[PDB]
Amino acid sequence: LEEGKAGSGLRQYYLSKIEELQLIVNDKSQNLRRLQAQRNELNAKVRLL
Amino acid sequence: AVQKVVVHPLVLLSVVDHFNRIGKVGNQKRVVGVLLGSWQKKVLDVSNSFAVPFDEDDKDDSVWFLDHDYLENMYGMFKKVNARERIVGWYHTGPKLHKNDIAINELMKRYCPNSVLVIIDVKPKDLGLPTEAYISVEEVHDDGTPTSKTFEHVTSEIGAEEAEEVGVEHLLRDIKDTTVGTLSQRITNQVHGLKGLNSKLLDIRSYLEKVATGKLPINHQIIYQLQDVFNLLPDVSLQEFVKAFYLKTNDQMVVVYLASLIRSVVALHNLINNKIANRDAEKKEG
Amino acid sequence: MQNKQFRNKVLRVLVKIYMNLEKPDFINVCQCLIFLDDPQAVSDILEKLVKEDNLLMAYQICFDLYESASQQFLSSVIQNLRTVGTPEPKDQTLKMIKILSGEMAIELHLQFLIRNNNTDLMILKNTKDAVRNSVCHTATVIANSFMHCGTTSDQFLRDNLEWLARATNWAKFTATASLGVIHKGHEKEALQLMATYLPKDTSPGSAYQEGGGLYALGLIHANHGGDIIDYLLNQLKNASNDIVRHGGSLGLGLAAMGTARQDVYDLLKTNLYQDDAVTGEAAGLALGLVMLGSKNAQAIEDMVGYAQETQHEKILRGLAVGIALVMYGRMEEADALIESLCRDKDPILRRSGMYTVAMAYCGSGNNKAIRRLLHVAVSDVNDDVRRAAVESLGFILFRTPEQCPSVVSLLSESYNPHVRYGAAMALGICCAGTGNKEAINLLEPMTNDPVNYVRQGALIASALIMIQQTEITCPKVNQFRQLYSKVINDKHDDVMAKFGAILAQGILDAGGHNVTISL
Amino acid sequence: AVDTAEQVYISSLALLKMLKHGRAGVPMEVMGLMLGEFVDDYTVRVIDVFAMPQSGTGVSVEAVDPVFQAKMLDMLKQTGRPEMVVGWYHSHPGFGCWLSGVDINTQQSFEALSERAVAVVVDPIQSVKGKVVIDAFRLINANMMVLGHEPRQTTSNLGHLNKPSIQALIHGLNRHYYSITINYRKNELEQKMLLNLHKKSWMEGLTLQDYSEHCKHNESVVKEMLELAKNYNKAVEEEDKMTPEQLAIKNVGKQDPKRHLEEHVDVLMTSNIVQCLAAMLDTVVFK
Amino acid sequence: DLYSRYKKLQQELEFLEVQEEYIKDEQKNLKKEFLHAQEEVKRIQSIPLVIGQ
Ligand SMILES: [Zn+2]
Repeated sequence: LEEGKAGSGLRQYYLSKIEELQLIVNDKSQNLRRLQAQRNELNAKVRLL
Repeated sequence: AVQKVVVHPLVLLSVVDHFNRIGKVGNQKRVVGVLLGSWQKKVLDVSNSFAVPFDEDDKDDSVWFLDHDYLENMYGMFKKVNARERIVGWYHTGPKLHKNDIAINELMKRYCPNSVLVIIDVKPKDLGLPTEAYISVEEVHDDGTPTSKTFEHVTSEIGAEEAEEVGVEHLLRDIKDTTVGTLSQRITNQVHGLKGLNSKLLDIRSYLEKVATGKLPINHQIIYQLQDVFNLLPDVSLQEFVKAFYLKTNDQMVVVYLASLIRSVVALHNLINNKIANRDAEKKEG
Repeated sequence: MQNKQFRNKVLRVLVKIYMNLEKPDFINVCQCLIFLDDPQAVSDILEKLVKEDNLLMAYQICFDLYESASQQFLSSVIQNLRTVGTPEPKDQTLKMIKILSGEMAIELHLQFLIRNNNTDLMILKNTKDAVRNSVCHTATVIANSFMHCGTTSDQFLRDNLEWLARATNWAKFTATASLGVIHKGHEKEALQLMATYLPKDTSPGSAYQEGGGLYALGLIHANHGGDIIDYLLNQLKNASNDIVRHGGSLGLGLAAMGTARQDVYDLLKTNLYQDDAVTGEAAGLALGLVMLGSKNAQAIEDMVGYAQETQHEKILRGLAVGIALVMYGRMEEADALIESLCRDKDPILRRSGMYTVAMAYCGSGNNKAIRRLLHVAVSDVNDDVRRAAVESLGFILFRTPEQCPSVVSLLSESYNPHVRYGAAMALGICCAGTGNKEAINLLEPMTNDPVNYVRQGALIASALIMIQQTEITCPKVNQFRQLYSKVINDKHDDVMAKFGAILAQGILDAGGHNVTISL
Repeated sequence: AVDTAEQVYISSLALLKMLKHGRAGVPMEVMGLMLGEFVDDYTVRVIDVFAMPQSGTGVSVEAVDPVFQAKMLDMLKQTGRPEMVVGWYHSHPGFGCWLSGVDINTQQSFEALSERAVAVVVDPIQSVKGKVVIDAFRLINANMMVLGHEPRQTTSNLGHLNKPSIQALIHGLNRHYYSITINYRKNELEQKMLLNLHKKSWMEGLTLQDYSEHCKHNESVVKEMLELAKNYNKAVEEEDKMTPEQLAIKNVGKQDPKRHLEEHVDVLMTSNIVQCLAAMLDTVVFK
Repeated sequence: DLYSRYKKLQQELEFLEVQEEYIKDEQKNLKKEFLHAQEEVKRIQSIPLVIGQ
């Protein structure tokens, strides 16, 4: 055996690094959507003007 | 006499009405409309216009149908409601200049003052300016040809004075204003090569065709000035302009220092708040 | 997120293993026959029921296969099973007859739903306290149709006649249609109840009673096997103005949903050939229903060719839903159709492309359409496709309730109120029937804004989540109290805000907490 | 006794004719007539709109000349304008867009033929050039005071009808005087002809003329704007030298409404014209 | 569950990856609307006006 713990184990660790890339895409979506909320709140503010 | 003219989009939208009230009959010929404007000042200013039933013949081109009573009644009532604008000329929607236009324009040359002619397109597929002011004046030719009506191109501009800008801007809600900066500049700098490419490429093909396959003198005299001005820039060696490239490139260096330095100033609040906000919110979160 | 190119083969090859075992299982044949929908995978299991000679085990698979997972495949399997057998003979006949009946579910639902009703005088008395003669008159009767659905309780509307027929307008049409929502599944008491109202002169002064009788009858006989469509053609043949055409087209098209009959197509076309917007709107709504899965060649080009040659807008929205509902299961087909019709100059048809692609890409099987859905939701300047955009996003992303508020949270408080309202519909449809609080915690900013649109859609979206929920699990006191203060605060609110307010309050009280909804 | 939900279709014809008529909208009372075709009950479309000569009496039933009206209408009938009149419009400068007793009396007299009788009042005098929001008016029946005022279905568009929310005229005179919603329509010929016509109205003749003007004015005129731009930049940096003291003392709260960032971003945007036009000079010099 | 987290997670990879061009569209369009409304509220301020105290 020694595949699910070693081969699929390093495949799962590579999946964890893929989860790190999805954490970079994740927090990029977070701060980009918060800045999007800032611009939306400012343009909505002059819309209230 | 007249250096430039001013044409409001109201008359061209009245040509949109010319294309609206057709009724799906199958004719869609060069419907002639009575152009109105202010001939008092040196510059021509079109405010509004109207139309007259105009029908030609299929085979014979010399057939043209106008109306004097309708012109005097529409012009009489329009002058009664607004006496600040009078008759100036006419315009046809046909893309090609026919021979009968000297007889059609000759009526408004006799009864009305010197009429300006405007050729437009039935389909708004032409990227160029649809309005071309063609003054109806007789010019003396050097080759000895008899004096005839000549249509000289007068420059034109499409502007609105007070309200039509607001109405167009509200009806569109898609076009953008001047908006100096990145987008409005780079769009012109991208599509300008096509804006000259379709014009020059669209013109020099039929031009080169009429060079060898041409007769019925097309005023070959102006071709000498054409190729002359084309040969007025004989691929300058750029030797003297090197220092000019040093000047414009030095201004480029000025923009480099302004961008780097000013952006470096902008990095202050970001590269400070990123620390003082995160570490204080973190140390005070729990 | 399969592409269906291999899933159907893997299933049709993995269904050969349980037939070789000692006993067949139902979960695998159900979970396969809900996706592959192949006739060659059911012809064996329909004929093995006679060989196994087991009556009790066939009733479950017959009940749920005849229940759901197919409409036209059921329309074919009913004659496939009709051919099998006589043209145990005495038992197989009653078996095959009693399995395709389908009315036993209506009988048991009418039974326990007829003996489980719970009504309170506070709700209806509050509606009578907040009723207005102009707008919310239809909201009171639609909430009464919600709470009295299935229970056939006309005794609430038998109190007085001066509260319903006091105004000659569409309010009586919505009242009779609401009556059609109250009672359902009646072959004699429906037509008899409609005829008993004025069997004196056979000439009603208000035609909304007749139009509501045809539309209500279509509501009653929805997907029934004892349809009176044959009589509805002779009743629709009568010459009448905008009530037999509209109500008869809606009721007849709803009753003929899925039949794909060319007769209703022909009479429907000659019903829409009068260029009218209302009977053409109902003609589109009926044509989309009857053309479920038909995919006629000349019909799409005839409708889209009929669209730009008219100036009315109700005909364009009626043919918009008409060409929208016809598109089902055409994932591999409608790519060039929707992609070609997406660049149309008409904003109504631009909405029709998204409404059309909504049901076509159900199941979250395409991550490409969202690109142009949100791209036209943000890029386009007209708010029609912007508020009508994300409904397709919820219709394709209805599978996961958690992933929706993460990407529509930005649309909760958008730039214009139209994307806020359409996004409120998106949160209403994506989280319906679930218990995800990711929209509930975001409902509090939605319910307070000077715009009445986001308040109306916020009350509707809040009404679609609180259904079938207990208070001890989640603290719903906030939205219960703020939802109850709208009918007492209607004096200082807008006229439509109270309409969507009490209309939202009729959602929770629908059926007396017994009936719910499921996607 | 029946009512529906009507909506007035407004094209660019009537709009631009009300804009030229608004330019001719002198304080003196003016008159106009709207035309169109009635296809069904709850829709109305306007196509033909003209103006009327002014009179000393102003807006009145006596000013409407039936031989002049019918004469011009007949001259429209002999042409390709087979549309009947659908209503009359005018201007109410200064005192608001509301209708006086004379206007409601000539409206009551002019509504005997057409049941709809669309009425529009344009007032560009005090309206800013930012918005051209116009509203259409209607006449209610005096016998409907017992029953509901407006039994109009499809109450969704009333949110769009709530944009004119003046607190004196709409509900200050809403009794016996209501309004109706307004929508627009634009085909592809108006979209491409008017869109390309406006883009060309902001573009050049050959589109290559005024480019080199600024490309070569960057060396003559813009240099002054670059030196002055650096004078404003330094004029803010002299305060930005004092900013790290306050930012080094308090760090709590913001008291200066000036951001000092977006203005310099705009200065950089005006400074990038040299970079964007340098490639233009490279193309003109190259070929 | 152990090995299914990869292919089940790929759906979240696509669902989060699809938001990139979306937030690009929002950040590129909402600033164009920001300068549209900015110039619209800027052009309201006209030179002809009355001077008070
Ligand atoms: Zn006055």
